[PDB]
Amino acid sequence: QDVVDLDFFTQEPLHLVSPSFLSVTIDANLATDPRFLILLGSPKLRTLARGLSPAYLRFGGTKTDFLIFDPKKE
Amino acid sequence: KNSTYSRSSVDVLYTFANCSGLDLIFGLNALLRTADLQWNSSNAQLLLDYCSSKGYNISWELGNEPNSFLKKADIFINGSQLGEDFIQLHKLLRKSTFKNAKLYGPDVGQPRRKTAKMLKSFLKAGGEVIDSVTWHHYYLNGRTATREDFLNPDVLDIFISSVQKVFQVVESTRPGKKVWLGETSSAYGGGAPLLSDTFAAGFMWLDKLGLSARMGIEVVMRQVFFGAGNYHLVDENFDPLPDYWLSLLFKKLVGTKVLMASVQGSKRRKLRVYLHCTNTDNPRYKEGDLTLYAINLHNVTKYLRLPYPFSNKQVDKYLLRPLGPHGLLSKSVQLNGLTLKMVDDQTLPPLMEKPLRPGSSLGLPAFSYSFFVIRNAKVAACI
Ligand SMILES: *[C@@H]1O[C@H](CO)[C@@H](O)[C@H](O)[C@H]1NC(C)=O
Ligand SMILES: O=C(O)[C@H]1CNCC(O)(O)[C@@H]1O
Ligand SMILES: [Cl-]
Repeated sequence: QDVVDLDFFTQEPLHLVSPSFLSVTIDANLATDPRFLILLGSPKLRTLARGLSPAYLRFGGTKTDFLIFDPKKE
Repeated sequence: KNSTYSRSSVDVLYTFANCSGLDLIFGLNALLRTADLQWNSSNAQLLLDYCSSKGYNISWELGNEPNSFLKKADIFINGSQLGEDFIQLHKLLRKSTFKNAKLYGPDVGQPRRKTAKMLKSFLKAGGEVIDSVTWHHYYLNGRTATREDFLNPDVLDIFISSVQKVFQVVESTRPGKKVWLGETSSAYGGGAPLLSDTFAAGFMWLDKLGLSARMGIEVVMRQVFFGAGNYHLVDENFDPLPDYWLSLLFKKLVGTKVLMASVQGSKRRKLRVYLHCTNTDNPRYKEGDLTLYAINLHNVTKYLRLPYPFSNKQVDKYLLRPLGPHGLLSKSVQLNGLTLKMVDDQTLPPLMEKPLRPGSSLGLPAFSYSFFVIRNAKVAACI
């Protein structure tokens, strides 16, 4: 038999996740790609990102702790 | 190795998030240390000043996987000190125009990386100033992961213990603090080639979302939207992979109110079921509607029976299966037998339901996952 019975609990919310529950990252390592400007400039990539709104975008990863901000650099 | 980034680099990232309707969280460098191994906030002060001048709405983290700092940079920062460092950063943000921004941390690895003492001492020290506790999870090593690992309910089930161990630390130090998976995917080391980027990746991704929601995780941050690692949602040609389509369908159908479903069969763990209120920002559905999602890791079709009193309702199926010839190793996916592709570079396709005949069992093919919206469920918890 390949038939399965489901039990449901429906009395009350057990949890309330954020509307941004399904969020995404960009690895800090991508900022070391020479093409970084071209890539995140992509209207195509923006269409795909908009599809996942609302969401957090976390920028971070191993490289987080090996990046230094230069207000002089172009 | 150390590397610098420009005002331009910040502007590109900010504009990507802004124009995409996403909320940017920026990881600050936590290895900038004084002689005393206090956090040096001067570089971060430059960055906060620049983002201020621009009117940038940004939230913050400090450090990534601090447990690894000895391994990665021959610097050991105990959790008490990192907690002290989050307190300095919080005072900075309060003394800036980012006064109302959020601060998350500490982005520790999963319990298996023996991170309990670091997270506990961190929360004792700095827990008062963080808006959520962030931790990371991967099931597998990308270099050794196999196709069977991605289909193994025993692999999926380990995540449950990881989450219980994180809650045990948090309950003991900052009970009621929100817990976030700040960085998570299938396989560390950049993902598993032809596994992390295929239809096969979706079993781990949809199960992690289901268990995360069921167990009280508020936010799950997928490694990565786009980048070099095979666990990217979008590949190097800017083409959406099966996990992108899964993620979009999840967003359209699944609401914020988490409920529970379970299989009456006493075993397998092969048929995995999750239940939320339907997303009501979705215009086809109404207050009270339920969204069931299910994974079938059996090698045959299984037929799900809805319990009383939902067993005569109209149900919309949203069944995901790979487009051939590569089966579970495919990078292309079909929704109810129609291939999911962008209509063009500006336009996503409709996500077309398949209405089922009322009172039918829910058919879930072998090695497949599906959403089912129970229409007119009239669930008062979802009203
Ligand atoms: C399912 O797996 C079993 C192993 O228990 C195997 O012997 C059987 O032939 C498989 N069935 C199908 C439909 O592939
Ligand atoms: O794939 C991995 O091993 C991850 C682990 N966490 C840090 C990271 O996100 O930078 C890395 O890419
Ligand atoms: Cl990357």
